[PDB]
Amino acid sequence: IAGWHGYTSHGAHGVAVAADLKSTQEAINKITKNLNSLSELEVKNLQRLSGAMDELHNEILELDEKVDDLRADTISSQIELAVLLSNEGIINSEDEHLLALERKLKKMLGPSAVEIGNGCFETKHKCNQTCLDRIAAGTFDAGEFSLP
Amino acid sequence: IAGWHGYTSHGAHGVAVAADLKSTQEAINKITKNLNSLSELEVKNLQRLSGAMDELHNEILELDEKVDDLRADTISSQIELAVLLSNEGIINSEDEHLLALERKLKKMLGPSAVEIGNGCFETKHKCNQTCLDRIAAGTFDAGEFSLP
Amino acid sequence: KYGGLNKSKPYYTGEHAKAIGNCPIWVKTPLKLANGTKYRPPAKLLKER
Amino acid sequence: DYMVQKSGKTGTITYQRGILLPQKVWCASGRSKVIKGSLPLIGEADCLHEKYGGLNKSKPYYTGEHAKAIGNCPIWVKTPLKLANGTKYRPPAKLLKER
Amino acid sequence: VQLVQSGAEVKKPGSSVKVSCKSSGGTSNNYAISWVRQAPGQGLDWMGGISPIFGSTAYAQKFQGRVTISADIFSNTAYMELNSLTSEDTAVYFCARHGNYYYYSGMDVWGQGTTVTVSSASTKGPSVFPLAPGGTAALGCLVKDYFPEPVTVSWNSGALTSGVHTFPAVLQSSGLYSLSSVVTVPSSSLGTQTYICNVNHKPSNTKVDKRVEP
Amino acid sequence: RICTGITSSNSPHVVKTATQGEVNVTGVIPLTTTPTKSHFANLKGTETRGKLCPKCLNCTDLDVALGRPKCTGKIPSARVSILHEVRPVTSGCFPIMHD
Amino acid sequence: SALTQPPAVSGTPGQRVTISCSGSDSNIGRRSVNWYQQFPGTAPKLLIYSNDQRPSVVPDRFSGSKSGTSASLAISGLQSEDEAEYYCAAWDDSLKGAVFGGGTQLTVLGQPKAAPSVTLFPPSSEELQANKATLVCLISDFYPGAVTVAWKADSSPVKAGVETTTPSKQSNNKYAASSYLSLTPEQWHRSYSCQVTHEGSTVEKTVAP
Ligand SMILES: *[C@@H]1O[C@H](CO)[C@@H](O[C@@H]2O[C@H](CO)[C@@H](O)[C@H](O)[C@H]2NC(C)=O)[C@H](O)[C@H]1NC(C)=O
Ligand SMILES: *[C@@H]1O[C@H](CO)[C@@H](O[C@@H]2O[C@H](CO)[C@@H](O)[C@H](O)[C@H]2NC(C)=O)[C@H](O)[C@H]1NC(C)=O
Ligand SMILES: *[C@@H]1O[C@H](CO)[C@@H](O)[C@H](O)[C@H]1NC(C)=O
Repeated sequence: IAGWHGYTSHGAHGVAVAADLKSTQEAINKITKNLNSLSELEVKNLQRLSGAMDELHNEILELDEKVDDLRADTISSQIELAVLLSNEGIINSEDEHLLALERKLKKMLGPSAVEIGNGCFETKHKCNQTCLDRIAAGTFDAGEFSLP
Repeated sequence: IAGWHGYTSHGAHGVAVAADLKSTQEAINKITKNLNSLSELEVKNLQRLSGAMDELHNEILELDEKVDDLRADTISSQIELAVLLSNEGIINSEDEHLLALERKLKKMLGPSAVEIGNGCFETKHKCNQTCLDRIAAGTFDAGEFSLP
Repeated sequence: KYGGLNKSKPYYTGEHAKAIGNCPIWVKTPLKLANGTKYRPPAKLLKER
Repeated sequence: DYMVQKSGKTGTITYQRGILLPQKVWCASGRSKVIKGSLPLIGEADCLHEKYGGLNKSKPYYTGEHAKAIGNCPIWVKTPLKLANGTKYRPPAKLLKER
Repeated sequence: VQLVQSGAEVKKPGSSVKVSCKSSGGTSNNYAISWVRQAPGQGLDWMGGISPIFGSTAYAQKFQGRVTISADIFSNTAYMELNSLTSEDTAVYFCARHGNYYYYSGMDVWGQGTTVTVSSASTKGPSVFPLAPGGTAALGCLVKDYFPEPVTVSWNSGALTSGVHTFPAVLQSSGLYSLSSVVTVPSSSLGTQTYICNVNHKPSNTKVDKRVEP
Repeated sequence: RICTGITSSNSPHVVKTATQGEVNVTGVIPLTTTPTKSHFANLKGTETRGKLCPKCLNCTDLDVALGRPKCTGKIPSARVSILHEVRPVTSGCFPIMHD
Repeated sequence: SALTQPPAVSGTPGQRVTISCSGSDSNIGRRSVNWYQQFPGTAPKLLIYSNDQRPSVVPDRFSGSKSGTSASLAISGLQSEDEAEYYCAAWDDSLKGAVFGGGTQLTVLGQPKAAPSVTLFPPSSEELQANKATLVCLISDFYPGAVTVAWKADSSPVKAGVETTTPSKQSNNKYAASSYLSLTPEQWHRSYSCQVTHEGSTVEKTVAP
């Protein structure tokens, strides 16, 4: 059972299911671009001072530890926000895609059908796999069944 | 050829063009507020320690350099996000303006015209410069050509 | 603190410490990237089996 | 040699023959902002930058070598940042198609 | 994008093997990757595939239960593990990326190809022997008594590749095959350019560099 | 046929956003430059200390600091100073073994 | 297997040739067909996808079609470089997996007779020190790709230690082979000769210890 974005069909043939490849893929690509971007953040690492010796320079080493501790915290917060912003963009792209799927289910199958306002429609004609597959393929013509 | 936001007219007079001053300006002002805001960020600069002497305090100076290096990186990331957020707000304001231009092309020229859903319309009447200029000026009345 | 390690994921949680090389970056909480669609515990736009 | 005496405190010196005893001493207060640079100073500038020398803030940010600096300075950034100044794309529609 | 499959493998019947793919110059995580094998003189055969962001792994019935396909999304790498090995499994393995998230689209990119040879014996790194050489001349590296296939020939740390004709290998009655190479270059290119012949052999981890004088 | 839309330069310029990634826009404003090197200068709006006592001619800072004869005189106050000698030298008076 | 194609097709330069692929309702019937091209010893490339779509790198002389549970690839204006193996493919909804045809070999008629270039190398000194001797006879640029080699041991032919490869075709559409003579350093006579006969005519080379 593939697909992520797709269509349904009720009717007398029972229920039937088919997937919109492009809508599925673009949702995917959005997530993969974010993953790549988050995987390629460049942050400098922290090492010891080369000049500061143990026993001799304990006071400096305490400050060094302090600089590191505050830096880790800052970078953590900075990275956390990046993830929160990524999730924001991914979730928002969902609504763009869904709305675009409704406008496609409104361009096809003509005015002979009536919209439930549910993402779902009530059609005059029967559907089933083949007819639903053409809706998924974007090749469905209403005029098959002599309709507007 | 001025304008940024504006209107078109096809028809028998060939094509014709006119600009919406307020919509152009508000788009502009949005960009200029962002530029000003980004130009007025206040960030403290970095100088040498006054007390730390070369040769005597090399270990401290190495740590000083380290504090500066990490700080530059943090501020760079912080400034970069500010620009990314600005660009977000500017681009989003575009859609608000366009949608508002469609609702204005729907308030004028009445129900006698039919919307392509393209930002473009098909009107019963002729247009040309003068008629298009009144659409741009917001003084266009459908009833000029006895229309609804 | 961890000795030699391999960057299996971009970030890690645990004990922050000095490190060198191609390392995961320390983070306070187990961050998660969205990989999906919204919720919708599920609708009866058919209701069968 | 020198010794620093802070907050009204007395210092001490022990010595034998050939001593150069202190006479006039330095009295200093406040703090100056210091960076590395070279003489002579030529004219004036908004900003003094350790690597670039005197520079004028032509744009709010700069790319290049970060360094210590003082004054009214552009801020260092990792990449050449860009502000939007326009409308979206739309390589262009044929809502007329002519010339 | 370029996808580099892993080195050549030599396995005892019943053990298993693992074959990893790696794509260089961009991720392939938003696409499906399949594994396809080709037995000697035989056709392409689907083993199964994976689509790591989608979260799918699929298998050919004829391999169900015996093959494991996997991916590490963080390293942009895919893997194939095949268990219970048999001489029947001796063939070239192919990984390829599809045009989309699923296995329907035509796989447009592929690996250079993994070859895995099954058998029950220790292998052998071959000696490198070289041949000596107008207009043009000819010169050869003679790679003797190795097991098994394959070997790669490299000339001049792969910078030379003009007129390089790596001949097929002849399986001796002993078990080990011979291999040689013929490269042609101009005649006067004799006393100014030294040629270097390197013949890798992953199964035995062999890697000798041979130079050859006129 | 009256359309509303937005006119463009019909050229792409990539910008980045926080949640929508890269987007093509009709114009951009670069916010950065890469500076170039030049001489140091007086900082505008300030008195900048170079030499400790610039009116002390033919004297170095160390000369002044040790109170070399003919190298005395007022040291101007300064909120900003340039460090131009990592290893200050003398240029007169009784020979010192500095290091 | 699942989809079936003819094992062989042939044509002359510039002719149009077609290659068929028969399937069933469970594959070709309900899913899209893809086609691949493969040269010997290299990996396959995509030639056609979604029934009738070429990659940008593929010449327009290549076209595909699909009817019923069958599919067909057509190659207009045949060239010599089109000689290769071809595979069709589709998803199968019953097996729940990808399937392939058995492959079709396309042969491009029209190639020129070519006499064999021969090179014969004697045993290297290094190898003698390792108490072995190998005579290496390298045969190249011949056509048709049928050669027979004789090893002349002084003037008698040797009954043993001769191993010769099958003919592989070159990049220039001619063929190459190689033959190896293995001898003890003691056996390494005053003359050894590799004899390559190609279409009646015999090419010869010789080395002396
Ligand atoms: C930065 O700007 C200042 C002015 O704000 C420049 O100072 C000028 O320098 C030149 C030659 O020295 C002359 O025009 C004047 O003597 C200065 N003008 C003022 C108002 O002081 C300075 O040269 C600029 N720096 C750079 C590197 O271009
Ligand atoms: C990304 O999300 C997908 C779901 O779309 C995950 O795939 C699922 O994996 C779990 C258990 O393995 C099950 O719910 C399903 O078998 C999978 N779903 C589908 C549609 O196949 C996938 O694992 C996620 N990625 C990661 C790295 O966790
Ligand atoms: C932006 O423009 C480039 C060409 O300059 C194009 O390849 C790209 O697809 C455009 N972006 C989008 C989102 O269409």
